[PDB]
Order: sequence, then C-alpha cells, then structure tokens
Amino acid sequence: MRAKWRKKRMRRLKRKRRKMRQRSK
Amino acid sequence: SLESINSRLQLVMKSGKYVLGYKQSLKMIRQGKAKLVILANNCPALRKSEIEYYAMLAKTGVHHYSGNNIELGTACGKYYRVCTLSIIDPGDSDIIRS
Amino acid sequence: TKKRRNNGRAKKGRGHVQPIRCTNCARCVPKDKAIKKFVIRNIVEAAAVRDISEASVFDAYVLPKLYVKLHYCVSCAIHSKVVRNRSREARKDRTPPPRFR
Amino acid sequence: GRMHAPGKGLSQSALPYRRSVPTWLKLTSDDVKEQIYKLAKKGLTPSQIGVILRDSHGVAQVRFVTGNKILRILKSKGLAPDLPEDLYHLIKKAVAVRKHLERNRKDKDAKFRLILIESRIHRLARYYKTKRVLPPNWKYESSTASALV
Amino acid sequence: AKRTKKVGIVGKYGTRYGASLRKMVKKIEISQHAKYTCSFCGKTKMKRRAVGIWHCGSCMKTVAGGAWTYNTTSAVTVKSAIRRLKELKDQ
Amino acid sequence: PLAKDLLHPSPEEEKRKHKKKRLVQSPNSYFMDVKCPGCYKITTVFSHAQTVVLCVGCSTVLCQPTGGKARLTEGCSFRRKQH
Amino acid sequence: VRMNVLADALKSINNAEKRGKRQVLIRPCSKVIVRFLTVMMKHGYIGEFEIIDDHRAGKIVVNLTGRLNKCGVISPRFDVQLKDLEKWQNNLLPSRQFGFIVLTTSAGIMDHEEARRKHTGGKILGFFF
Amino acid sequence: PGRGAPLAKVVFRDPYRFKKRTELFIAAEGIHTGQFVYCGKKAQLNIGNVLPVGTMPEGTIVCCLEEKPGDRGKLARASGNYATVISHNPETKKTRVKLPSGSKKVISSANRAVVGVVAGGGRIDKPILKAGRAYHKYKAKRNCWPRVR
Amino acid sequence: KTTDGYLLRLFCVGFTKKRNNQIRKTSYAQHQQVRQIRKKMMEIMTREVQTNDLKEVVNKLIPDSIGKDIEKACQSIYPLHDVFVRKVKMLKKPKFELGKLMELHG
RNA sequence: AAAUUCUUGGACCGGCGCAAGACGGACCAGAGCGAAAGCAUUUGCCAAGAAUGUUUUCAUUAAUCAAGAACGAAAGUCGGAGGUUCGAAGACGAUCAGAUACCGUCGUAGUUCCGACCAUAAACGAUGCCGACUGGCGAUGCGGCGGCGUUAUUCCCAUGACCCGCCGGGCAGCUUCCGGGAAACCAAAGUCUUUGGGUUCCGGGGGGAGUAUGGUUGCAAAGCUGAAACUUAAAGGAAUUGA
RNA sequence: CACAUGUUCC
Ligand SMILES: [Zn+2]
Ligand SMILES: [Zn+2]
Repeated sequence: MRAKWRKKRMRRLKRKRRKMRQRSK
Repeated sequence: SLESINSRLQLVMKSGKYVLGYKQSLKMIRQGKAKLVILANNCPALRKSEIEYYAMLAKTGVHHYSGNNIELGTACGKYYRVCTLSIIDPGDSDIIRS
Repeated sequence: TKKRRNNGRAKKGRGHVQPIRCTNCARCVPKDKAIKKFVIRNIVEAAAVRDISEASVFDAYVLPKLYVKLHYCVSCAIHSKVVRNRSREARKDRTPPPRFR
Repeated sequence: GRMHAPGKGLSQSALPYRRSVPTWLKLTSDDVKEQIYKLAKKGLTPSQIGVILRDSHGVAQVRFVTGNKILRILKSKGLAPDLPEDLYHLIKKAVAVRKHLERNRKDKDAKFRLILIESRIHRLARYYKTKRVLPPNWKYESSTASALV
Repeated sequence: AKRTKKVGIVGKYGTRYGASLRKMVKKIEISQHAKYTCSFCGKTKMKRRAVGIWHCGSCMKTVAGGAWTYNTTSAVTVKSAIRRLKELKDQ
Repeated sequence: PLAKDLLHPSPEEEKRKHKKKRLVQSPNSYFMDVKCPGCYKITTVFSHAQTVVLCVGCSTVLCQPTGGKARLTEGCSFRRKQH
Repeated sequence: VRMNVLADALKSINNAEKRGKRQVLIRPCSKVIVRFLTVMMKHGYIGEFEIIDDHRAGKIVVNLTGRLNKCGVISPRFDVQLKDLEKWQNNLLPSRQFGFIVLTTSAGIMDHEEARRKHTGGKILGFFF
Repeated sequence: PGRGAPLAKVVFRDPYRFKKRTELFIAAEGIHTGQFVYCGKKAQLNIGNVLPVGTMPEGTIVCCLEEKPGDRGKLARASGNYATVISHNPETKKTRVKLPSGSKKVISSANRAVVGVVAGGGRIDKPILKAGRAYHKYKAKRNCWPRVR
Repeated sequence: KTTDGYLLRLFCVGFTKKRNNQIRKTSYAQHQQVRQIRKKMMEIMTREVQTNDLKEVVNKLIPDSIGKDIEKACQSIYPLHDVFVRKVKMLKKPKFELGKLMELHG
C-alpha cells in the first residue's frame, strides 16, 4: 500500500460515512 | 505634465484668489479680473462655447482640463464637482505661464 | 540522503521552470533538468557524400548540414548511453568530455 | 534591510566629519534663510530645498550654516505644511495605486502592493500621534484622501 | 443591525425558487436597481426605467444601455473596437 | 594574515573601501568652480548635483542629471575645491 | 536589528581571539563597553585599546594578547544578590582560581571580587576568563 | 411592448419639402437623447451611424442589417445581437457577413446597417422565477405561453 | 506598401557579434538596446520600400542592400554582424493587367 | 510484430488558398524579475518595484509576531464563450494465465478565455525572520567610479561595443583541517558543557490516526482544529563490507 | 512482445 492510495481509500471511506449518517437524519 | 498642473492647482488653493462654479466665474470674466479658465471635459458643449467666447472678448486664456468635474474638485482640494474654475490671483504659482 | 547539491538541475533562484518534452518518449522534463544535446551533422556522412558529388549538376557544391537540438530525459539518455553513472567523486566533475572525433 | 522588501542594500549619504562652514560659502545665515523662504513660498517640500541649494547655491548643509534645519526654520515662520512630507507622499502614492486599481482590478500584484503603503501610512500616523505634530484623532481615511494631493 | 446572513434583495422571495436560482438572480437584481455615475453630469442618477434604457435624474437624459447593467461588457469592447477601426480607415 | 595597521590605514586602500565602510566616514563627492564659456561668472556646482543647472541670464545649460556624477557641459572650465 | 550592543562587541573580539588576531575593531562605542574594556585591562587579559571618536557612535580598536579564552555576555541582565553570587560563578566560571564575572553596581562596573569588597550587588553583564 | 430591444425616435429634415420626418430606429447600446445620428454613404464610423457595408472596414460590428438593398433592415435586430463583416469583395459588389446564428451569408455591398450591438443585451441571463413573469411576458406578444405536452 | 499596390510584409534578423578582443563569453545586449536596435532596424524597410515600386526592391533583394544598411546603421548601438532580411511575404496585390508584366519581362 | 482506423465513393502525398483554436522553439544561460505561487512574439498605455548615486528631508519613527487579513501551482465546482491539439472516464484492437495496466485508434469531462468559489502540493534550499563577526579564488547580473588602449556617429569630445581594476548586494560556483555535525556534508548546518544578541512556529519511540467525536468554512469535493481505548520492542537516519 | 511466486531456526 502506497501512502497516496491509503489516503484516497480513507476519503472514499469517509465520504461513505457521510452518506450513511445523512440518511438517518 | 498633467501632474504638474495638479501641483499648480494645489498651490493656488492655499495662497491665491480663486472663484469656483460657473455662474460666479462668468462674472469675473466680465469684470476682467480672471486671467485663466479651467474647464472640465464633461461640461455642456453650449457652456464650453460660451466660456471661450466670453474669454475671447476679455483676452483671457482658457485651459481645457483633462478629466471630468468629479476629479476636478479633488484636484482643487474640495469635496464637490467643479466645471468652471477662474483664477483671480495666482499669488505664488506659475500656472498662467505654462 | 542528498545525492546532488543542485538536485540534478540548474534551477537556483527561479523555483519554477517551463517543462519540455523528450525525443524518444513524451516525458515532461524541466528545461534545466533535461540532458540537452546539440549535434552538428551532415545529411550524408561517408558513402553517400561521395557518389552524389559527381552526380551533382553544380560542380563544387557544399552539402548543407542538419541541425537538431536533442532533449533527452534521465531514463532516455542513460538507456541510449548519452550519459552514464559515475562515482561519487566523479559526479562533481562537470567539464565536457574531450572533443577530437 | 527594507521593512517591506527583501533587499539589504547599503546606499545613503555620508556627511564629512567637520561641522564648520565651507570656505567657499559667503552666504550668511539670514541670506540662506531668505533663499529658503523664497523656495518655500513658491511651493516646495523641505527635501527639495536641500537638494537644489547644494546644487546651485553651493551650501554644504543648512544645519551647519544656520542654527536650525530646514523644517525647523519653516516651523518658526509658519511656512511648514499642515502634515509632514513623508506621510504626504505615501498618501499620494496610495491614491495613485487605488486609482489604478479602479480600472485594473485584475492586477493582483498592484492589489498586494496597496496594503504596503497603508501599512507604512499607519506606522507614520501613530508615530506622528506621539510627537504631537498631528491631532490625536487624525486617521487616514482612504475615500477622503483623494482630496489631498 | 444586519437583518439577514447571506441573502440580500432576494430575501423577499422567501424559501421559493431554490437557493441557486435565488443566488444568480441576486447579482442581476441588485445591479438592475443600483445607480451608476452619469457620464454627462457626474451625479450618480442612472436609474433603470424600462428594458435597455437608462435615464438621468439630473439631465433628464435617457441613454440606451443593457438590460440589467448600465453598460454590458460586450458593448464596451465593441465601442473600443469601432473607434480603433474609425481612425484606421481615414488614417 | 593576522597583524594589520588599523591605527594608520594607508591612503591607497582607504579610498578603495566603501564610503560608509571607511574607518572614518568620508564622502566621495566634492564641489568645483564651474565657469561656462558663454559668460564670466563663477558658479558652485555639486559633483552629483542630479539637477539641471542654468547660467545667469539663461545663457547656457551647465550640468545634466545622471546616475552618478553630473555630466558637465562641454567647454565649461571647472576647478575642484575643498574646505 | 541590533538589539544589544555589548553582545555584538564581545562576540566580535571572541571570534578574533579564536583566530588569534593581534587587534580587533568593534563598530559601536558605548560607555558600557568602555567600562567593560577597562575591567579586563587592569587584569591584563587584553592588549591596550583605543577609541576613534567621530561625530557618531565611535569605533574602538582593541589590541589583543593571547591570554583570552572566552569573553561571553549574559542576556538579559539578571539582577544578582550577594547570596547567590557564588551560585552564579559556580556554573559559569571554569574554576575558583581565576575567571572573572563583571556586573554593574551602583558604585560602578567591576568584577565579582571588587563587588565583594564593596558589599554591593547589581545586574549581571557578562563573563570572561 | 413585446420586444426586449428599446426603440429610438430619430427626427430628420426632408431635403425636398419644408418638413421634419421622424423614424423609429432600433437603439444601439450607447445612444443617448439629443445626439446627431448620421445616415448615408459618406457617414463616419461610430456607434449609432448607419452606412453601407461595402464602405466598412474588416470586422465591423453592426446590427439591423438589410438582407436586400432597400428593405429598411431585417437581420440581426434582437436585443444583444449583432453581425460582423467577414470579408469584402470589390467586384460583383458583395460582402460576406456572419449572423448571430453563426451561419455565414454572402450579402450585397449596397445595403446598409447601423454600427453597434442592440441595447438591452443580457436579457436572457436573468432566470424567470415564477409563472407570473412569464405570463406577463407573452401576454404582450401573443397567446402562446401555456404549453401542454 | 510600395508606390503601386504591392503591399509587403518583410522580415529581418540580427545577431550580436563577439568582438575580436572580447574575452567575455556572454556577449549579450541590454533590453533597451534591442528596442533601440529594432526601431532603427524597422524604419530602414519603410525608407527603401515606400519610395519606389517592386522593380527596385526586388533588385535590392538580390544583394543584401537592405540588410547591409541595417548592419552598419546599428553599429553605434551594438556591433551586430550576421544581418539579413529573412522573409518577404506578399499580402495584397492590385488588379493584374498584362501591360505591367511586359516591362518586367523586357 | 500485428490489428482496431481511412481508402477507385480516390485514401496517403504534392501545390494554391481559406477558416478555427491552442502555443510562444532555436536565441534560453547553475541568467534576470517577483513575498511565494510564478513570469518568454512585436508595440503602445497604466501603476508599481529592488539596487546603485546622493555633503537631500524626518529623527528612532525599529525587529519578530498570536487574533485578523491579502495573494496563493495543478486538479476540482458553479455560470457563460469556445472547443485546434492533448487527454481522466468509456469503447475498440494487441500482450499475458488474466489487463479491468503498460502499447496502438478514437474520445466525454477537462485542457483555452471571462466572472465567482476552492486554499491543498516533494508549495524543497526537505534548511523561519532581523543584526554582527569569522579564510581566500575566478566568474556573472545591475548601478556607480577610475584608467592605457581597439572599434562606430565621423568631425572627436561624450555616448555605444570591448579590455584592465575598485565599490554595494544579486544568484551562484570553486577551494582548505576556520569551525561544526552521527556522518552524508555545511561561509552556514560555525562563532555551543568555554552552553544566554532578539522574536515567532513546532517535535517527544512506532502504529491507531490526521481517525472518531465536537466546533467552523465551503454549492459540493473537501478545508482548519483535533483524541482516546488498544497494540507494539523496536521503527528510523548516516556510513562500511558482502550478496 | 511475457519471465509471476515460493513457511519458520543458525
Ligand atoms: Zn524521454
Ligand atoms: Zn446626467
């Protein structure tokens, strides 16, 4: 794992948590 | 040489005698006291031709100023627009010799 | 660690220089970082320079040359053996190789 | 070491050691002052009287010939201007940049340059507040500064 | 005090028409009722009376301009371009 | 080298050093007695006068502003003075 | 800019002493520096100094001997009591046989032995040995 | 009413009878009341001055262009629209002129057009917000607004 | 444009020359010198072309008579040596009538 | 290497033109300017700027700065204009065990211009800013000073182009046992156990983790601040010898 | 034009 793509994986995972938390409210 | 004229105007305001406005300056041309006329470029064309005709009879030099009346008041150190300026006494300036 | 004091480029006070492409590939290389070769060469070198001369209509006609300013990248120049790696003391030498042939 | 530039240049005047009047100068203190009063009457900032006097009139320094300096002589007779010369030329420069910024609002370099004079104007403004040469409530206002030349 | 946070003239529209439509209207809606500096008198008395006309409250002088702004960006470029070719013809 | 004569610097290198960086701060400018060929009167002119100089009666110009020393008008005799 | 003046003078002659210059020039002349130089001369640590008094902050040319190891400066000028003056010289001077801490008192500027004789404290200036 | 382009009343002098003739022109942007608008072949090139296309230089911005010689202007006369001169042709008296649709049309050099863009430009950038603004817009023009799919 | 309707776009090139006794490798010129060179370097074309028609300026292109004058006139600014006019381009011709071509063809 | 692709409906190529939109080669440099990002066709306009020169003016007006503010590569977003070339996505043809990659033909967004956001880069000299001292050597940019001389305007003074030096800083380079550092190396990374010129920011083994939560900005993407539970005896830097 | 990968102790 390159340090660049694990940051990109985090942003895709963080954005996934953004949609999941938004639909509950 | 435009910046030199603003320096001449500033010098006349603090020391020499001057008349602001159109109507009050038209009397001074008629009494013959004024020697130099300053006219903004945005003055009415009828008023531009009448001032030069009044000064031609009085043998008074007219200097057509570069900009409009809004900046002409700031060049005179005032806070209002001026279209016609007549210098009664330069006092300590060389504005009439240029 | 630091390999080169100038980091393999001539940029000292600029901070940013315009990039140029390469000759073999289309690699975007900075102008001061690129290995720049300027070759003065004839169109024909050894064999064709002779037979065309008597075949030329105009006697004693000098053949025009060809001027190409080459721009190689680090990978391209080394693979094409334009430049090669040197020892740590031999790196600091920047004089050109001797020119006689 | 300029305070708003990365330059560290060294170029300024260097007065000679002797404070005595030059031997070629025959103009007395009052004759220099009436020459100073002549230049100040026709309109001239005290920087320029010192310039042309050493060029044509041949004086070394006004402080050595007379008892006082150029601005101090004008202050005694009341011919000094309302506000000092270094603040005046900064406000004049700030007006020209702002006037240029009215037309060329894409000039981000000129936009950055504008704050530097207003930074420099305020440093001179609060310094002159402590020296009591300006009123204590004086404040450089950008819109009404165009009235001053 | 400041009555609204980030809506100005488009506060009369309420929650209708959406945020983006109210946002892009705001630039035009402000400019179509703002006053501009008279080129003849100097008094800022350029008020829009109808579509494409701009009237002076001092000189009683109507100037044909843009629909929302006093001068459109295209027309200013045309005026500079026509003047440039005017002196190019007669030299 | 270690030992130097900072007590009494030599004339040759004192003029070489920068005017502020001298042991005693001394200027490189001077004054001269300019006499134009058009007239007779003697005028005192700064060496870096950086301004236009005109003769008495507006006869002829004397010095032109430059980046350094003022360029004398040709044919004007000048004699450097000191005090 | 130039915040402290004595600090620049002491480090300039310390750099010359490390290189071993016969004499050294310092650009500012102050009353404190002149008093500082007179403290070291009575003990013979340096060669004889002279000042060049122009119409500005003068320049001081100090002849140097080879007897100087290091002349430091303490900034800021902490006040020194008579009780902890032994504590100051314990961690600053190399030994108790030599080394001199000079500090300004109301009686004047002198080393730490003379301040003990006059029983007067003050603010510290620097150390030299 | 029903037209976004403003109209200007221009009064002429009849050269054959003692009378003043008024016209209804399409106001170019920049036209003010009390301004001499010229009309003819020997006219000068400035905004609000109609003259034949064959006399114009290259790339002249025009509006109210005639598509035939003598039909009083038909092309490029909506609000904010204009036409440009592409290329002249001295023989056959023809000139290429492009239209606001982008198509390039060869037109005769005898017909004329008024120099400038039509005033009232930029009308379509403002979004209609409610049905009322669109209802009142088409009510002045014709019964064509309520569109059933 | 010439006296007749031959309107031309000319092109010239200049090159600063390293002096014979010059030791300095750079041999560059100031930006204002280039602007002072090129203002003299352009007006020479307007002097040679405007005074006559194509028959003489073409006769000036067989030698470097336009480029020789450019080289010597700008010696007081910077001694440039390698001067030629590099490109002459036709832009607009007048109506072709055959009588003009005959005196150009004998 | 082939194929995808065009081609007797004439492809490719040559010549004459026309139109569109990009870009500014060689000159171009361990050169110049700019706070940085960054800046390369000619000319004109506007304002600004460093350095030099100064026996010109004021007289401490100064240095670093939290809060705050301006600018801020590319990519990305929203409105228009335009879209030549290149080209994320995608389609197709090759290669391979597979390519969803590297190769080739197209090609949306984008790359181009204007008006607003966005404030992130290996945004590097991986080296905060102001002041002083500490060896030389040859260059180079600018300005100034002096001097034999060669060469232009020609009609020489003076100005240009060279040559020989000096001065200030401007980017750098070379060199050595100053000195320092773990070493690589450094005229600063020195003037430090002989430890203090001044003033900000910032780090405390490695992960978790720039994560969760809270606050704040943004149209969005995301930007700023920012843990703990738990886990681990090493991780890491320079240098030598083998492989 | 392809050459992908081979548990732990000294
Ligand atoms: Zn390459
Ligand atoms: Zn009006």
